[PDB]
Amino acid sequence: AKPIGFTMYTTCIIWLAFIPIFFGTAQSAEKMYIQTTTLTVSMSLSASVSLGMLYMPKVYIIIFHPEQTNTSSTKTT
Amino acid sequence: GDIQMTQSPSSLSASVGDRVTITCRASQSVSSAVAWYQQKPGKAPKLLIYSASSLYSGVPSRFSGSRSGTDFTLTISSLQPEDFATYYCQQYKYVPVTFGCGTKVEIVQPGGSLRLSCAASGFNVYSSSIHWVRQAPGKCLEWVASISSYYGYTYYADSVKGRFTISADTSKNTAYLQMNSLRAEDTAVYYCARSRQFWYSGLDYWGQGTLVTVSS
Amino acid sequence: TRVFKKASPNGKLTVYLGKRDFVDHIDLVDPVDGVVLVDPEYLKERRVYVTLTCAFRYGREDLDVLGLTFRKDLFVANVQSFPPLTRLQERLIKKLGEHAYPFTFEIPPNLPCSVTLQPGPEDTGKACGVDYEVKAFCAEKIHKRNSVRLVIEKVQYAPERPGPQPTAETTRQFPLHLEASLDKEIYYHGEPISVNVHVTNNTNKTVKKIKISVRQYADICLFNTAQYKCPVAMEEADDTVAPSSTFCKVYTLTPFLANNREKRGLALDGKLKHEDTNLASSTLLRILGIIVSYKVKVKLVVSRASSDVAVELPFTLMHPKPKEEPPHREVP
Repeated sequence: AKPIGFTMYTTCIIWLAFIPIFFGTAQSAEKMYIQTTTLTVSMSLSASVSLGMLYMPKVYIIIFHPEQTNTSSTKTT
Repeated sequence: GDIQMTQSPSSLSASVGDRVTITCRASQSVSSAVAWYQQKPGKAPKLLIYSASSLYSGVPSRFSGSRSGTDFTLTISSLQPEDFATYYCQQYKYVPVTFGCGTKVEIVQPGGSLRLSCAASGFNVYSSSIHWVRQAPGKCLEWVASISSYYGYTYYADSVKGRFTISADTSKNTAYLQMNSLRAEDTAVYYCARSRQFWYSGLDYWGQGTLVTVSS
Repeated sequence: TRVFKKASPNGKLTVYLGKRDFVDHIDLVDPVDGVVLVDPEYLKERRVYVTLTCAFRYGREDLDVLGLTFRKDLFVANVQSFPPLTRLQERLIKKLGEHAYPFTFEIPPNLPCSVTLQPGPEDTGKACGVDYEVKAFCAEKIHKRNSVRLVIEKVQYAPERPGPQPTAETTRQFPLHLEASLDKEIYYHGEPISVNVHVTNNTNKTVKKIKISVRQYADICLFNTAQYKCPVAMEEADDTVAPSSTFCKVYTLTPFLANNREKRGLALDGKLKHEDTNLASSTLLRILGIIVSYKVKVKLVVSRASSDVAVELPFTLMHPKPKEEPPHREVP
């Protein structure tokens, strides 16, 4: 559950940074360079965060550390 | 079926100061689940010995119990004038308790319906089991019904099936017998009793039996 | 005295024990002591081995549909008996004779007690939980003919002296104040539980419902899985507290097995074969298995949308120490 939580927090931050920038930097700082760079970097970062924070511990645990008839009664005076 | 618990001595001369012995014989093996009771004339029975060797609390250290096979023995080393009553033998290993015949130590149409109520104080229906028994004039004790609410199960005797249904009010801590059809053998004295839960050490506490005169 | 006995399916091997429940104090667990009897010398050189085992077994519906079950053996001990003696062992040897040979086991402390989880209707096999066993076999592989199995149960009983009164309170600002207490901390099985609740409501919004519940938590330590939460017994009341007003009440609630039979996974005291057993008794932390604990939750559903204010009180539920051994059956 902790990997899922960390993934969601990181992706929430990523989207929060992404959308404002993708709208603002369309004609102010640059038009073709910055917008495309921002969009591609955001998508790639979200995917890399997913794999790094959810699947890397599983890879650590798979490859390395693979280590993981009836009863009776008598009277004994 | 009903394990016949035969009590050999019908009566005993039992002169004061003497050692007296009463014997009880079972048709089958009931292990060591055998209890002894004492009934003064016109009163409720009182538990004396449970597990065939253990003396109940408050019992003077004169009564002793023993078991060799299916034979069970109650021995009073010193007899006193206070100790003159009827002695009963019971087994509590199987569903019918099957009391035994007494040993005496002496020197409304069927359509009619009636209900009895037990006033129980300081008891819980979930930590106790409630029992109903009856005694006819000149006969051994007869078991009518039983209820246990922690597991939620009730038992009735063969003769009282359909015409007898016992219940318990947990809020008022009361027990009911609720006779519906009264046949010939319903003229008796009806005793209300309580037993422990998760452990049976005999019908420890007894209620004042009520006298019923029915069946014409 | 009376001792328990068992015989081999072929009949040539016999085992005698004195008890079936072994109390576990802060001190050493009561030692297991018994006798093994090979009446004939059909064993030319093969000897009789005595093993004490502890087993933990778990399985859940989702893991069943996937196909995953968890089995583990916490404690295994073996002894070559046939090759100091307590009074009971000496009396057993004297009564039996030369063939009688004694065996003894010492259960170390900090081990799980016997616990069983309530099976449903579908499963008709071995129950899940923690259980102990004593197995005697004629081996110099284990054969069903030679070996005999006797199920023992390590148990604990209520401490002689109770602890402090469980009381707890909370405050919440939007303020509203809640507090509650219990009569004692140790309750016996079948005895009603009496809780005192007291609330002070000064906010304009009122409270509309009060719920009191008994919850059981079974922590399955090994093969990590989430704990088992269960509302054993509930009492719901429609009560209103006016603003700037207080409200005090006393409630009584009793757990039992009659209404909880349909629940699967409920923790219960160890069973020998199939007998009815009450709810499980709280484990004294003072391990490596099902740890059972009980709590009581009181909840006020405040106002409309809206929320609740809750307080949890822990109490211990056990059996008093008995003078006689439990029958481990149904007494009538």
